[PDB]
Amino acid sequence: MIQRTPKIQVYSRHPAENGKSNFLNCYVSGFHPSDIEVDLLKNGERIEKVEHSDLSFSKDWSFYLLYYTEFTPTEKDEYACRVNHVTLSQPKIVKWDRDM
Amino acid sequence: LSDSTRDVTW
Amino acid sequence: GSHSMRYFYTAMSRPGRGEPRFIAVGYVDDTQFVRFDSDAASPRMAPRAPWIEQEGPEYWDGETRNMKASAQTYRENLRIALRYYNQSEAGSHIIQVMYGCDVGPDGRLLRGHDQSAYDGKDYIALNEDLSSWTAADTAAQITQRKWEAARVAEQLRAYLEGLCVEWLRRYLENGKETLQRADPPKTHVTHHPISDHEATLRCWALGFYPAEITLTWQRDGEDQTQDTELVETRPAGDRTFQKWAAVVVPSGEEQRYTCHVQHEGLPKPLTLRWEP
Repeated sequence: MIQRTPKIQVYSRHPAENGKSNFLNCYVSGFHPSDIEVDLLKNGERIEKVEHSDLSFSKDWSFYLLYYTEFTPTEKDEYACRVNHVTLSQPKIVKWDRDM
Repeated sequence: LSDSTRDVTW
Repeated sequence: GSHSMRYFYTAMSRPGRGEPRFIAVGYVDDTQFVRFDSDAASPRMAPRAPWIEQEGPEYWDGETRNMKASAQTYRENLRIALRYYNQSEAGSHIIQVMYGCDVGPDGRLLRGHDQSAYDGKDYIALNEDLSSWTAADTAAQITQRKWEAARVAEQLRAYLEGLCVEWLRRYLENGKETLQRADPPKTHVTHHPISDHEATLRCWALGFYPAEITLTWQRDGEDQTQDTELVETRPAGDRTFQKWAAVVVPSGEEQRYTCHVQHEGLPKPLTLRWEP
């Protein structure tokens, strides 16, 4: 069968301001089949209690999911999203860039 | 409201 | 303006790991309002929007019973599909379904939908006439034959023209404060040098609803479609959406670039530039 690899975006709900609470988002989309593993990382460490949306899909039948967690960004802390899918040999890691 | 009018199979 | 109600079913087989998972979600426009997951501890149709909570026990029980029945149906459909494609019982497969209705400002049916996919590819679709079918291959033609004999399209049409529209109008009225409110984008342009002679201009749109938006870069008034990096519109998590469009420009030519933003929440299209 045909498989599609996930697009990944890491970003915040609101513009990032050090010390101000916010939401870290990892939006994965355009993938098929639906089984996927997503972790939100803080300095290489997996954040517990990360919630996610209900599985839905686009008009081209590809799935999308939003994983999110509340967080307070700082200058020192580094955040990332780690995604595994059948289309990926190894877990893909995308670092949070505050300007994208 | 979902469609109940479903037991229709392929 | 116009509005849509849409239901999305996903049925995922997983041999050796129990019966196929059935997940259903319901949307009005870009707002999810119900969900069902057969893997939940207590599978029920559950609210996901505040305006659906006022519906009574009869509603939720009825919807839950529909979702369980549907789960059974598509669990059967996965096996049937195994037979139609000469596949083994050892593999994992997916059926997806989307159906629903579009209504215009007057609340009258604009059009109906009932389309399905198998393993990510088109399988069968109800045509716009709501009376005939389009089958994507010879397997789906069997289903087509079966459904033509059973006049399934007439039942679907009866739903899409009747209950679908009426309940959509009901939802539109109960959730009017949000469903009938467009939030315009907050827009701005950022500038990041990448070298001594090139810089990235990035046009941001934030916090808009619904998701439909157009962001375009123009150079000297000419569309830069093939040179513009456009990210997929993404959910912020608070019902609103985000998007940006970027272009790489020669240093000293930034002011020859204008970003154009179109959104339902805007009285007129917006034009903006980098403001150093």
